[PDB]
Amino acid sequence: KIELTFMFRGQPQEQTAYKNVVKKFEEKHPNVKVNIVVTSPDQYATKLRAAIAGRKIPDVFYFNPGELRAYVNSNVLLDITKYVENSKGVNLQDIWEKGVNKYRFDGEKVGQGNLYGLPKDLGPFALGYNKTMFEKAGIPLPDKDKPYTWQEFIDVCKKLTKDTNGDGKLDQWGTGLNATWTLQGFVWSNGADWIDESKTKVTVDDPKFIEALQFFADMQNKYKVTPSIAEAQTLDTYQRWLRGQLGFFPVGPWDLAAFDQQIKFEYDLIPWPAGSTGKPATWVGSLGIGVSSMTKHPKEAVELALYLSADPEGQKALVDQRVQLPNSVKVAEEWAKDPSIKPANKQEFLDIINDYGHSFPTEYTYNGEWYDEFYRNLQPVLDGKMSAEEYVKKAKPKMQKLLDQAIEQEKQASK
Ligand SMILES: OC[C@@H]1O[C@@H](OC[C@@H]2O[C@@H](OC[C@@H]3O[C@@H](OC[C@@H]4O[C@@H](O)[C@H](O)[C@H]4O)[C@H](O)[C@H]3O)[C@H](O)[C@H]2O)[C@H](O)[C@H]1O
Ligand SMILES: [Ca+2]
Repeated sequence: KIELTFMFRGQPQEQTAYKNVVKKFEEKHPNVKVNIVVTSPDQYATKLRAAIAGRKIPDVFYFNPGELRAYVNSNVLLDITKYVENSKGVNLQDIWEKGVNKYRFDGEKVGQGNLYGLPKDLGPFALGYNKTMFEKAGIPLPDKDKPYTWQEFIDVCKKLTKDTNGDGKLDQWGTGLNATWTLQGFVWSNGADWIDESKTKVTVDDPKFIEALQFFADMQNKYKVTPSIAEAQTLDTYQRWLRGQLGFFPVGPWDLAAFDQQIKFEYDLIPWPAGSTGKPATWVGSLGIGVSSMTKHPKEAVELALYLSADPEGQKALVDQRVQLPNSVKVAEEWAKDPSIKPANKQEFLDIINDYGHSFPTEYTYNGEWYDEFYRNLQPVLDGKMSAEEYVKKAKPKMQKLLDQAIEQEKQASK
């Protein structure tokens, strides 16, 4: 009798997993029908923005924690606090506190007060290595606790870069990192950030930031421990990792199902190499599951959001289908200890959540345009056509203008 629209995003294996779990929800609530709108991750923001602009908002949807305040200000997200309190069987205190608090807002600050969404997951972005390749090369395995230095990391990456079939041409590389998702840990571990502590000033022109960015670009262009520009164009580094051509590549929990299907070599997780702080760093991701402020069926919509985020049966299905780690802290701790489930050091995911994972800088700002500007024109640096020092000096005032505007627009939208 009652229809809900659920909008979300995912890689192919995520789409399959959530479609399955939505069917499980529909089996449990035979009166509720769920209509699915799903996109690829890169197409999502545009589609959701269009839907909000038209005020034709899906009943339940994924959203970016960095938009929480903006969404509250424009009355996009329903206050779901009472629906959550009033539903027996769920105790949000069993869920990662860092996850739940990203979607609390008390009228002035994020992290406390009323619930405007539920955490899809936490998404620690670990470093993986190809154990098969190491062992075939006779290189000592990485330590599971002690981070490589940047020099040590390049040194092993060079040893792994070789012509393995003796035809004259390199066919195996140390790594092939995507700056969009892996530059953060190098910047952070080098004691830098995109913005200052107050989150109001752009700081990409910090010598430590420049050093990190230049080191990143140098992996491809100077140290030559990656496929060439043209080789990455031919087949991207994610695909080359799947095919066993790369010694190191990141791993998120959402990758696990895809890796189960496609990766034939043995791989495991380690800390990221550490810069000047000697402490590894990476990001912990998250998406919120929100309910439309204008939903005609708030009780059921929240029941869907709860089934995906906190319900032990919905959660067990998602974890079983290998697209995320348990939202329940206890289930997660037990999961990590089970040696029948690989990677062997999946504990690293929890260490990231608990110890050395950070949030994306845009989670602290009212919108992310200032940060999108940094990446928009980054490619000449990565391709060795422009120095990191020259780019950040050019980008900084453009980023700063956009960040100032976000700060002002917050002031005007919250009145
Ligand atoms: O190209 C290969 C692909 O890229 C790498 O993954 C990067 C992206 O992760 C996938 O999405 C996973 C979701 O994102 C996580 O949150 C990250 C950010 O944190 C918040 O600030 C933002 O809202 C959110 O964007 C979340 O925990 C997780 O569900 C996406 O498909 C990839 O583009 C990997 O190397 C490989 O999968
Ligand atoms: Ca060869």
